[PDB]
Amino acid sequence: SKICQITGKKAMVGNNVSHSKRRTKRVFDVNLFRKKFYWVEQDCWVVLRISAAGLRLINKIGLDAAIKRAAEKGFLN
Amino acid sequence: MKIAEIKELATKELQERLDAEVAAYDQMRINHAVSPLDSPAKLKHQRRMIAQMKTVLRQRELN
Amino acid sequence: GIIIKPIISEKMTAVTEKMSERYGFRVSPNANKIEIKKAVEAMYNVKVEDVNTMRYDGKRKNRYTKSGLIRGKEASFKKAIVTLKKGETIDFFSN
Amino acid sequence: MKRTYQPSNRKRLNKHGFRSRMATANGRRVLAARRAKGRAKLTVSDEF
Amino acid sequence: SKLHIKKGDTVMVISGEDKGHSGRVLEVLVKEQRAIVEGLNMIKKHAKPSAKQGGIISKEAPIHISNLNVVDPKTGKATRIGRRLNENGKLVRYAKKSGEEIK
RNA sequence: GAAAACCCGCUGUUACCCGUACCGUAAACCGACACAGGUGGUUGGGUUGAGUAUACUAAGGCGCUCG
RNA sequence: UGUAGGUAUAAGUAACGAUAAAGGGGGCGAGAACCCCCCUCGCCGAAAGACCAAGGUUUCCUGAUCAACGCUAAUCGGAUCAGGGUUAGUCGGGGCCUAAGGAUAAGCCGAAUGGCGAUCCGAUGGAAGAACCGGUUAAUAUUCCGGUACUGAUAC
RNA sequence: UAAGGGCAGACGGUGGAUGCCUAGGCUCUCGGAGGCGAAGAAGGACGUGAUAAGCUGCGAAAAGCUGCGGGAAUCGGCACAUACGAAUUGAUCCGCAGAUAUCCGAAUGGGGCAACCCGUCAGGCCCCUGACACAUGAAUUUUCAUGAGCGAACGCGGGGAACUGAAACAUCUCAUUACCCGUAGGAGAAGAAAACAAGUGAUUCCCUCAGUAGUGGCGAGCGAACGGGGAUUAGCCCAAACCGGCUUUGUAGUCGGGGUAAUAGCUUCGAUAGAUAUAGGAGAACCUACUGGAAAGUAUGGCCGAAGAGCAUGAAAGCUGCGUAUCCGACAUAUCCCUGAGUAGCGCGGGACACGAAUCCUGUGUGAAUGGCGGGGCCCAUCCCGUAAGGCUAAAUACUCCCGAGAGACCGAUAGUGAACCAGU
Ligand SMILES: [K+]
Ligand SMILES: [K+]
Ligand SMILES: [K+]
Ligand SMILES: [Mg+2]
Ligand SMILES: [Mg+2]
Ligand SMILES: [Mg+2]
Ligand SMILES: [Mg+2]
Ligand SMILES: [Mg+2]
Ligand SMILES: [Mg+2]
Ligand SMILES: [Mg+2]
Ligand SMILES: [Mg+2]
Ligand SMILES: [Mg+2]
Ligand SMILES: [Mg+2]
Ligand SMILES: [Mg+2]
Ligand SMILES: [Mg+2]
Ligand SMILES: [Mg+2]
Ligand SMILES: [Mg+2]
Ligand SMILES: [Mg+2]
Ligand SMILES: [Mg+2]
Ligand SMILES: [Mg+2]
Ligand SMILES: [Mg+2]
Ligand SMILES: [Mg+2]
Ligand SMILES: [Mg+2]
Ligand SMILES: [Mg+2]
Ligand SMILES: [Mg+2]
Ligand SMILES: [Mg+2]
Ligand code: NA
Ligand code: NA
Ligand code: NA
Ligand code: NA
Ligand code: NA
Ligand code: NA
Repeated sequence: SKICQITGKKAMVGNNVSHSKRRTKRVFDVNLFRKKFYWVEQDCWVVLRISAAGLRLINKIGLDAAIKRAAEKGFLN
Repeated sequence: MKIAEIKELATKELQERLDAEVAAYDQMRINHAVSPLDSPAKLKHQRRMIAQMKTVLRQRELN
Repeated sequence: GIIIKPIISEKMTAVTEKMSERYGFRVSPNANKIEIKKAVEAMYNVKVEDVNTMRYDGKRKNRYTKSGLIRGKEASFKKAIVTLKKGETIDFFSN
Repeated sequence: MKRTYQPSNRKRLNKHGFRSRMATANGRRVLAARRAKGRAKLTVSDEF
Repeated sequence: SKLHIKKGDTVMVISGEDKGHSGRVLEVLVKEQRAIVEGLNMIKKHAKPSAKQGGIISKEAPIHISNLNVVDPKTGKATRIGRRLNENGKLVRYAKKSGEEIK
């Protein structure tokens, strides 16, 4: 379960395409990393496995809103 | 005994009579093995009697 | 209930002739010595001194049909040699 | 000369026995296929 | 299925070598649909002296039940039978030739 | 030039369970065979000898299933 | 060089599986080179004798049977059918312990199926709580019996 | 003179062809039903009979136990058996409802080489036995509920070849196939326009449009849609504005719950119970002669028919038997002011669309508007159509392990299933 916990992003499947149009299977990976966050509203520290897109959402709407949204959408677990 | 004579008995008397008939059946089986009886069907009759007795006891236990 | 039948054979007849307190039974394969002693005591109203047991696997046999052969087998059993107290006896002919 | 089959009951059961088959997803696949074919001998555990 | 004849019934043979002869029913083989009629269809069996002194034994062999018809109590003739509940709510066999209850 | 359990120091009355037959340098195991092959360990008398080599021979076992 | 079944030809031919070897007298039987008993001869004898383990699984003993099996015949058999035969407080194992390795916990990794990962499993090792002598069956014996002992729990 | 041989006929042997026969296959039709399992499954092990059990049934109550209904003389399963019993005070059997139901197996007290070894706590016996409880994981507040495993096809989803074709081969094809994996239901998926078009009006399926438009080393190939004709027909509900209740938080707010409000090409707030099925009851009508081992055959002469379907019977039967047409029948138990944001859009790399770079999707990086916004095959202007970033939804469609009833210008034992029988033996 390598998957972003905020957006639910997981790896995609695609092709390497050469100049002569040879097509080879490949995986597009998520820019995924583990990061620690200070939850102000609960005054504690959490560790989340998130993507850079998840970090953008967190920096856009706050950590509490992102966590509640992810839990509602099922990404959190 | 037949099924009506069995169902006429009380639970305690039925219990004592069942434990009696079980030992009688065991002795009859040993005797038949030693020397074949004139009527082997007595064994089958005793076996079915024991089954009927246990059925009635279960009916009373869960009724 | 575990006692199936007694053992009547030349070996058992000789053993009982030489001892008179020793008898043989064919019992259920999964009964232990204490269970055999209790069952024998309850069945015959005697005092049991010792029990010896051996387990016998059933013999493989051939069942013959019109077409040919089928491989089959007899049931497995356990032999119990029971020695009573001195002066006790069990009668197989009576009753 | 030494031939290929050198019997050992412990090795036979460890390699092809019922519990060895049940321990793996592909072993359970083998068991399901044999049941579907209707084999009387499911594994080497059934033999004697 | 209930058969049109039974043990103890008087029947007439209507087909075969014993055609035209009556007798009593001694046994019914339901699965094979045959019956033993007393005195009819005699066979000679070569019996070994095993016994328990052998010889040639004469005994009745079964007849197919579609070859047997109940004898009418009135006229003593083979007839087809029916069934009605005239006997106090119980089904009884009666002879279609006359109407009398078969007994 | 294993580990852990363990073990140290700090007068009656009873005795459960499974195996126990038979073959096993083989006619019974692995070799399609009553197959000149393969099969781990122990014991293995006397004379001769350095010897468990060699030759003969007790006990025991065999004369190898066509003449 | 097609397939199944059946039957030919080669042919009454190759061959009957170690060149350790047999001869005679009795017995039984319808039938005997081969079965049973006796005498003589020969071969092995660090084995071709006697045991344990693996493996086999009733082949063990007895009575009937000689169709098939036995590279011949057979009255014989590890063959067919039926009956019988394996007895443990002390022998062996298991119950206890851990090795390689395996399965896992907390955790880690990973489209899925899953892959890893210190307590448990796992003997080929460590503990086992503990005897011998003699006799006896057609077939079992440190197990049955007669002596002689010992060990562990349990009620005073 | 035929040792032997050749040819023909007759008669035998071997072998098992052929003919005739078969409920064992094959293909379907209609109607149901579409699961089983922690109340322990599928599938097994061991047992169980008067006598050894190979099948079948059953489970220490072990070819069986109890009750209600049906029925009326035999029954005690099969592999060419007897004995011995049961039964008109109604056996056996049939329908429905119950009782028992060892051990293994998801296996679940711990282990384990399946069908075994070893336990703990309470309770009843006397070293040793009989009845409990004792797994894990997500919900729930120790209790409770669910799950796990197996299994036909059909559905959805995650991964995903190659041989082959292109007369070599790499783009392309084979093919979003085989296969592996996950997960539903009686169906599933889809579905109510930010749609098609240049008037229609949600999905799904069928016939056409049409091998057309397109796409393509413009090769091999691939291949729509609009429209028309049918089957079927169905549309609804949240979020927000605003109004009140509670809780919490800041210092009247601001959140989060539950209540009202009302949801859009244009708005909105505010101002059934009888029947059916699962046992059953009745159910017409034939004589004489010939041939023959035996008539159902043939020849006469009769009868029934809402019954002249069929099977069996010593040869081919409307009137011999079971049946058939028709009518009757159930004690149960089942079934029927606001307007959706990391969005719309955009760059880079890819994918799915008939399409090999418009519409749709996104790994990476970015990023609006709120009458405004999106599409009409690339971009602009006009015109037209629609109103995304929330959800649900029957029918027409797909399938057959299973049950019931039917059918065939399908097979007939080297055929038809591998398997007509001891067969996945
Ligand atoms: K023992
Ligand atoms: K021995
Ligand atoms: K050739
Ligand atoms: Mg050899
Ligand atoms: Mg040595
Ligand atoms: Mg020496
Ligand atoms: Mg030497
Ligand atoms: Mg050739
Ligand atoms: Mg020659
Ligand atoms: Mg040769
Ligand atoms: Mg020669
Ligand atoms: Mg030797
Ligand atoms: Mg022998
Ligand atoms: Mg003999
Ligand atoms: Mg011979
Ligand atoms: Mg023998
Ligand atoms: Mg351990
Ligand atoms: Mg011996
Ligand atoms: Mg001639
Ligand atoms: Mg001929
Ligand atoms: Mg019980
Ligand atoms: Mg377990
Ligand atoms: Mg090519
Ligand atoms: Mg009629
Ligand atoms: Mg008829
Ligand atoms: Mg066939
Ligand atoms: Na040995
Ligand atoms: Na062994
Ligand atoms: Na001649
Ligand atoms: Na368990
Ligand atoms: Na009727
Ligand atoms: Na004929």
